[PDB]
Amino acid sequence: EEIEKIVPTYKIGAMELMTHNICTSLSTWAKEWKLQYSQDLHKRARQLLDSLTEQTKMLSTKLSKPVKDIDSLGYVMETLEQIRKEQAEIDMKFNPVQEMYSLLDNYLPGGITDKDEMDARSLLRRNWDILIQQAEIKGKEYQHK
Amino acid sequence: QQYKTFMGARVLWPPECADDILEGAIRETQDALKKFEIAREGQKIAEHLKKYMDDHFDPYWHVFFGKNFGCQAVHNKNRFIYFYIEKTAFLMYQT
Amino acid sequence: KEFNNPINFQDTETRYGGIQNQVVNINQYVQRNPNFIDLDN
Amino acid sequence: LTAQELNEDMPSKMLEPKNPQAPKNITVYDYYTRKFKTDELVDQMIVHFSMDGDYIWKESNEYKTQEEIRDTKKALIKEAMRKQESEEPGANHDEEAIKQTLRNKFNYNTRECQTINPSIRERGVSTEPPPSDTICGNITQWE
Amino acid sequence: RKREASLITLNYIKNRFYPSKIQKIIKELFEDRLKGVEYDPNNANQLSERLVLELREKIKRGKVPRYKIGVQVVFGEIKGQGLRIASKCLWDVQNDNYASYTYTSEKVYCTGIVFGCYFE
Amino acid sequence: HANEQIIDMPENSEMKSMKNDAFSQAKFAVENYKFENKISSHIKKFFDEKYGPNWHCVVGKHFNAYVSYDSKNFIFFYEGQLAILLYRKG
Amino acid sequence: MNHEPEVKATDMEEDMIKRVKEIAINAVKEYKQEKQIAHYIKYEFDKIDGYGWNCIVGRNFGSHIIHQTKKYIFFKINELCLLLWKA
Amino acid sequence: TDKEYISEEVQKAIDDSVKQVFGIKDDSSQVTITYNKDKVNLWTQQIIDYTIRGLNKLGKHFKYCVTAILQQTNHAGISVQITAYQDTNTDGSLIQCYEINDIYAIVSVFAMAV
Amino acid sequence: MSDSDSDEGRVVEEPLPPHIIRFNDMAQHLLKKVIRQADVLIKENPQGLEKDIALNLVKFVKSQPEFKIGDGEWQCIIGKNFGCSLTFDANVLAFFDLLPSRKSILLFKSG
Amino acid sequence: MASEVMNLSEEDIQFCQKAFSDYDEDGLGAIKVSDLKLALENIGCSLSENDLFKMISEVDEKNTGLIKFSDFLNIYYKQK
Repeated sequence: EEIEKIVPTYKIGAMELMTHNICTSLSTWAKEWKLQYSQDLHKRARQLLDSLTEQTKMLSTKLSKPVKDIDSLGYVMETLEQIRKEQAEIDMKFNPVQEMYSLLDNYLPGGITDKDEMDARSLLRRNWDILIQQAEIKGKEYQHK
Repeated sequence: QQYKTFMGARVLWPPECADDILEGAIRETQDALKKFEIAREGQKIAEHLKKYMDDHFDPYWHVFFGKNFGCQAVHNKNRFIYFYIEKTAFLMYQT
Repeated sequence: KEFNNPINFQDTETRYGGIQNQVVNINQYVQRNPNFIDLDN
Repeated sequence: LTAQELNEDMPSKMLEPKNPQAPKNITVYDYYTRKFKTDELVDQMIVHFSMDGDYIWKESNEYKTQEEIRDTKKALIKEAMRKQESEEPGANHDEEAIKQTLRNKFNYNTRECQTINPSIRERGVSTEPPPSDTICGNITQWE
Repeated sequence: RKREASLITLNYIKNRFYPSKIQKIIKELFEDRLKGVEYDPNNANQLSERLVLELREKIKRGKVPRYKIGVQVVFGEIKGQGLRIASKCLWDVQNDNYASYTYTSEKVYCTGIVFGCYFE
Repeated sequence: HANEQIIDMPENSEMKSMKNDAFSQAKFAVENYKFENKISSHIKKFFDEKYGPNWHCVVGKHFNAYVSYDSKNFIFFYEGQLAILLYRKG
Repeated sequence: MNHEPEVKATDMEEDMIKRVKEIAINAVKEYKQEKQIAHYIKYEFDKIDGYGWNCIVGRNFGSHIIHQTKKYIFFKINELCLLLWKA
Repeated sequence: TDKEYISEEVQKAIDDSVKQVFGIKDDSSQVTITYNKDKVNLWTQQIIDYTIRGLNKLGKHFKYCVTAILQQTNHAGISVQITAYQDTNTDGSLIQCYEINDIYAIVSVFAMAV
Repeated sequence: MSDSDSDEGRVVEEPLPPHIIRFNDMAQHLLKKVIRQADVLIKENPQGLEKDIALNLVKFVKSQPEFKIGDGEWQCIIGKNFGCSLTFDANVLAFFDLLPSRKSILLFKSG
Repeated sequence: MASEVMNLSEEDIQFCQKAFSDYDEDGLGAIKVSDLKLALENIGCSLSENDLFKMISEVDEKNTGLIKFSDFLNIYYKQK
């Protein structure tokens, strides 16, 4: 905004000063400095999404085990216990991850990441809902089991 | 709307705040003004009063004092105190 | 004229209050296996 | 609800049943309403001490519900103890052990849930109106 | 402040803070008199009345001579039994105030209610 | 002319409208109501429906106040001559 | 206007989850008090789901409580969090 | 007499409140009331309304203060002591103990000169 | 046997953190033990998620021997502001708020 | 009641000069007009707004009493 409102010229009693040449260089320099923060923020934001997708990916693999044997019966219960804690915790951590993605996109001119990142976020939300439904079905099946 | 004077300070005659707490708050505000004037560095005196309320009363107290202002707020039962000292009105509601 | 309070007002009278005794058990079972209490913070 | 007449024609005043100390109005936000709700009318009743206790009299309606809860828990415990005793040969498992044994990782799942809370912050803001100056103007026909 | 002077004429009031000043005084007095929390015997019931008599004198000492003080002290044994006590008193609104302090020990609960009415 | 204001609201987190709504609501409410007490009630009511309860806003031409507010829920701006302060606590 | 609540995480049947949401909408409008809303949900659920039930409504809170499998549902309404579990 | 506190008048006012809430009095009465957490809160407020209204109907120019305590079906030791600071000629304080089947309650009335 | 004063104290030895009890339907010995653990746990992780603090507290009460009243599994919910009504085992519910922390702590067993 | 305080004399004296100048009346009191009399006689400031500014900033003001003297005591410190 300062660069936006900086006077385009100054004057004294007998001299004029052009202020536009410095301003053009400063605007490019300011954008590059802001770009570095957005790129650094993008790395931090992207890691949370990868960890969240892998966490959700990990829970799906635990649910996938057949658990035919008695030893396997406990493992499904352990994942269900993990799902409860993770389910409550993920909603709390979901808000910050969503805010970071929105803030980073607004401050970064370049595409994030674009369609691949949007698709990944949508897929993660759908996967979490599917996992909760799968866990309830698994529990009824397991009571008969 | 009926203002009343107590302990040298003009405040609502029916006191929203508790009688014990209200008297203490009025005395503390008068002592603070005696030391720091409202006209110069007025922001500092308001901050000092807010910290003082947390030490002797339930936390998250909200303090707003101005010569002329209008406000409506939601406060806990017996946690709202409004009084006028000279030409300045001080309103504090505990949340 | 208007109200005044010069007349002495120094007398205090105290009356005792009590409940007649009965067997403590009174055909009742102390507590319950599960107790329900509502607490507001 | 009576009015007492003050002597020598003083401004009239009356006493009221309502307790003055109790808050003038109580307001509770309603999610369904979606806006703050204020109720001028209040209970206006003061209790020095309030005590709630788990004391029940014989053949009470509440007592019958308590008996059903004990019987249902006992029936599950009895079935669990009998089934384990029936399944095993000469099972010596204690009733307390069977109750502990009845609980299972699949049988009981514990999940910890918390609500995100914004960190409380303290900020001081001071507003002071634009400076005003005194101006004196004299106008004459010649000027 | 002619109206303020006029307000003194209809009722002097002498509205000294009574909401917590009496409550702070009664709370301090109750802890010392209560002594051991465990004692709750039949002989102690007679002793409970003695505590109430001492409490009324202290209220007069704490800037309450002009006001008339009514104080009720209830001593009971709590074994999980539930009892709620509510007191309602008709007084000139904002001309009178009352202080109530409740102290509960592991096996003994003591509640003191003090009522002050302006008189002249 | 609102030369200096304090802005503490989330950006690009889908809560961007809260800052926009506060500026728009203050201009519309202040002109029609034309009362300091009324402006605080109207601004608080509109914000309460959209973003939930526990919102306190005080409007005064000249005033000094210190308060504790939830992070990213406090915005201070000047609507014309009048100054309006709105924040969420609890 | 109050929109249908969104559940962050739950362990309930398709028929059962609809009943909890239906009960939740009626309870919020009926009682202004937060404690009253929690009290209404537990009593209504007692007839449908039996003697053991628990209901907690907190604007901001975090806790883990053991619950019977398929009897735990947590749903958050706009600006409010309600948690109910069985045994 | 006409404007003088009477112990007998105060007792009848408390009796009317107890009868009004649940008393059909001795014979030709079929009332069985059991103390409940929800019911006890309603009873204290309702009993206070009747005692104040009952006292007020025949009431003189006297400041009236009423305190109501409900015992949880006895089974504990509770003693209530009442101390009143008032001119003896001007006012008198009466405490009444009531036995009402399952729930036992105590009503205290304070008289202040006006 | 102790610094400054010999043989310490029966009262001097045990110090309790400041707290407010909304309701205390539990044995005094059990409540005192829970309050000391809760104060230490909050001190260990100040300005931390309530759920994380609750999980550690639930483990500590369950782990200690002779602190089990039986019936329902021990479960504690901690929230700065919350309203609830839960059926609980008789004399198994403790409710308290730490004055410095200013966060209400609820511990009870439901069957 | 002083307590070991040197302080400047040049200014401390000036105040007394202008003070007794208008206060020569020996009324024992000071008004809001007298304070300006001095600056009005010599022409220190352009308008009363100046003196009123600093003075007003001090704390408050009224009609007339004696504390008005502060105007001079502080006036010397606004010369800069």
